[PDB]
Amino acid sequence: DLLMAQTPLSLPVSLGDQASISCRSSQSLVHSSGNTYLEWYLQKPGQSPKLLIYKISNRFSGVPDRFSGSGSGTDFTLKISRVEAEDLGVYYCFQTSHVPPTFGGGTKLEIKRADAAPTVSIFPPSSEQLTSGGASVVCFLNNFYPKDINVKWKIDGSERQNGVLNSWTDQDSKDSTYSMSSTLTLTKDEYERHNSYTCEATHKTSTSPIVKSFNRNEC
Amino acid sequence: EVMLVESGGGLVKPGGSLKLSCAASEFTFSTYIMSWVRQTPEKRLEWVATISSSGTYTYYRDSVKGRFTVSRDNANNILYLQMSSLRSEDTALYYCARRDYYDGFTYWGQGTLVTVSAAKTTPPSVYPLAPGSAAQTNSMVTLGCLVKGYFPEPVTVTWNSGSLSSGVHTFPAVLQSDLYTLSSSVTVPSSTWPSETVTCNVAHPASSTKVDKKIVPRDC
Ligand SMILES: O=C(O)CCCC(=O)OC[C@@H](NC(=O)C(Cl)Cl)[C@H](OP(=O)(O)Cc1ccc(NC(=O)C(F)(F)F)cc1)c1ccc([N+](=O)[O-])cc1
Repeated sequence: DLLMAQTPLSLPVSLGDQASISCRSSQSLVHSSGNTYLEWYLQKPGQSPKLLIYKISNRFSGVPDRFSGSGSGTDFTLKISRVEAEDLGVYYCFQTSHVPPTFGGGTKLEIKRADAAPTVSIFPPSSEQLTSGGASVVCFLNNFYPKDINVKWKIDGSERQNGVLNSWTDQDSKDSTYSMSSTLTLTKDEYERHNSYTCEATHKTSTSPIVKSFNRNEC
Repeated sequence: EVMLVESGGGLVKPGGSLKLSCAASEFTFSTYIMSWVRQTPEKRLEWVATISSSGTYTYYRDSVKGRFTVSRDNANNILYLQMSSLRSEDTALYYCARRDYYDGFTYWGQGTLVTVSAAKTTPPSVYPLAPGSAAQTNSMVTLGCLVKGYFPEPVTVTWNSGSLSSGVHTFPAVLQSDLYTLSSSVTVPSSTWPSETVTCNVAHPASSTKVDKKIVPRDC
């Protein structure tokens, strides 16, 4: 029934610039009291959510004065005025003017830093994993920006799309980069029928793929 | 500081019951409205339940009504959430929060994980990830640990018992076929490996396992 819609899903912003986040409810958040119980929470990577703003615009104790809240009726905005690295995470609006209390779906604040290309490392299956009858081929792509990246695997030249799972860390507050793992999971038997394994990373930082490769028979 | 510590989350079969608890300290617990809020595996936040300071009034999200009961022990400063007829939608991290009336969820615990599934608890297999022969870069070597085939979440990964912190990335687990897998990477100077040991320590509290995998050069 009552929806809390946030835009955008993701918001890149430079340190020092102002970020603005919107929360639009489907009905008026004016409670029967005449007050409006719209709150804003931030979730830092690996942390619990924490309160920023209550009653539209009031800051919780200890919240930096750079965070501010505004709006009325159905439209609310959280502004962060001179963004710092530690401000990254997911920001959620929340309403308790009308049962049932409801959160927004969240907006990621992303720190916009200089483009950085990934450092790519490839890893054959370990001897012990093979000893157990499985085979995962692992590629790490570390310390890159922006987040968007496509990883192609090739096995003896045949592009391979099935068996490949990609996982990303949250953005690192220390350097504003992302890292990702791309894992190709095969049966030992399939793995042992092929010799050349390659993970290829296409990122806007280069025209050419960053390719890391091994031959099953080398080392 | 005000503190809130959840207990009791873990793996429960569909249709089952579990009761979470939350120990409160450093504030007058019995003065305050208290709440449970959950975060789904996809990171959506859902309010679950609220209980008034005295316990007289209780409130629930529609999807949990009749199945969950929020309660509190004001003598011993504990908030509870009894859960029954558990379903897969109920899989989430459960936070207890202090609710300062209309001034917000001011304090939150770290959360306790609940997993509703028919699958069996399975400890991880931990596999080393060491570089090829010669292609070990040779000034900065990246190593890793593949943590494969465990259930339920979570696992804790450290390197050299936490001593090795810098240059570490531990990737979120992905669930497939009722088993989770994750990897962790660490980059270290050549002077430090393999001539000094690098070990990934992997803890899986659900199976009470704790495994320390040393990364050693490939036999080549
Ligand atoms: O309970 C009474 O006193 C009689 C009922 C009407 C009343 O005067 O109080 C309504 C008020 N309830 C209470 O204060 C009880 Cl906790 Cl004693 C109210 O209840 P209602 O307006 O009847 C329905 C309602 C239910 C849940 C919430 N919000 C939450 O539970 C929140 F998500 F915010 F935590 C808000 C309103 C309300 C206000 C604030 C909060 N809260 O969590 O901060 C909860 C409840």
